[PDB]
Amino acid sequence: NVRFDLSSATSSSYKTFIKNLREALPKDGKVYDIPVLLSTVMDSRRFILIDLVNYDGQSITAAIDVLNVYIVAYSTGTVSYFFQQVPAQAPKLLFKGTQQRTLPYTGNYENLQTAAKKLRENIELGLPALDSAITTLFHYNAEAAASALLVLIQTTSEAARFRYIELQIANNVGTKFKPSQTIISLENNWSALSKQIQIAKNKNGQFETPVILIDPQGNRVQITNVTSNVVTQNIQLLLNIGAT
Ligand SMILES: *[C@@H]1O[C@H](CO)[C@@H](O[C@@H]2O[C@H](CO)[C@@H](O[C@@H]3O[C@H](CO[C@H]4O[C@H](CO)[C@@H](O)[C@H](O)[C@@H]4O)[C@@H](O)[C@H](O[C@H]4O[C@H](CO)[C@@H](O)[C@H](O)[C@@H]4O)[C@@H]3O[C@@H]3OC[C@@H](O)[C@H](O)[C@H]3O)[C@H](O)[C@H]2NC(C)=O)[C@H](O)[C@H]1NC(C)=O
Repeated sequence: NVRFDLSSATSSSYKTFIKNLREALPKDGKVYDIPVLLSTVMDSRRFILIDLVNYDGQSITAAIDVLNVYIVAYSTGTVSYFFQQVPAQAPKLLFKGTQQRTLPYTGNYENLQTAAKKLRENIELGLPALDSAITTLFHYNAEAAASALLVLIQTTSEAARFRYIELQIANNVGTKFKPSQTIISLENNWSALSKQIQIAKNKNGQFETPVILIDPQGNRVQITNVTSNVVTQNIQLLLNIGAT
């Protein structure tokens, strides 16, 4: 499995991990030089596994749906935990031999924030936060897990989707930070950006519908075509148009 360990964590090793995560996903080609995910795939190739290891050498394995980069489940090696409403074939295909449990929420941000009783902007990221999240999930506690899963998802799925997010985390190897509204805006608009970039291919680079983001200085900005920085040097994976 593609693996990230905290014992050797550096900015460079984290970037290498995210590159390897991206590379492990099958692609349906590129649009404006950005890889597009598959629309559908056979069950035997539907999931990839990633290992995350804390400072104390304790590992969890997260299962990711290759069609959308969603984490669907994780395992401690002996017990596994599945989100509500994951693809129906996931339990049969993943972590066979473990004791399989269901988490009391779906993996969407609305439901995770409700379960955590706090917002993404209230929850620290950075590699020390990843260490704590791994520990919380390895020693599963129902009250603490949603916040830990929010850390895990943003540090894997969202970093894979956006270079900007990857770099913010890579810049916090020994420190912690709470994500800005710039980060939150990218996460919220991944599907919308994916849709518009694929539409734009048949419209001379023009979006059908604008996407509103927050720039690093906190300004509202309107994205209307593929010449914008978010398209040319940020987004790294597109959700297939079939799923938008
Ligand atoms: C495809 O899309 C691009 C858009 O990415 C099309 O071009 C770009 O359009 C944007 C939006 O209109 C434009 O940005 C704005 O520029 C205004 C002018 O800025 C110049 O002049 C002022 C003085 O008048 C100077 O202060 C500047 O330094 C600069 O020389 C600017 O006033 C706008 O800012 C206002 O809004 C922001 C909030 O978003 C506030 O913060 C400001 O106080 C103002 O109220 C705006 O500037 C952008 O602001 C957000 C920042 O994140 C950006 O970095 C900053 O640019 C771009 O100038 C324009 N880009 C180019 C290269 O032309 C493009 O035509 C289209 N391409 C196609 C169709 O092929």
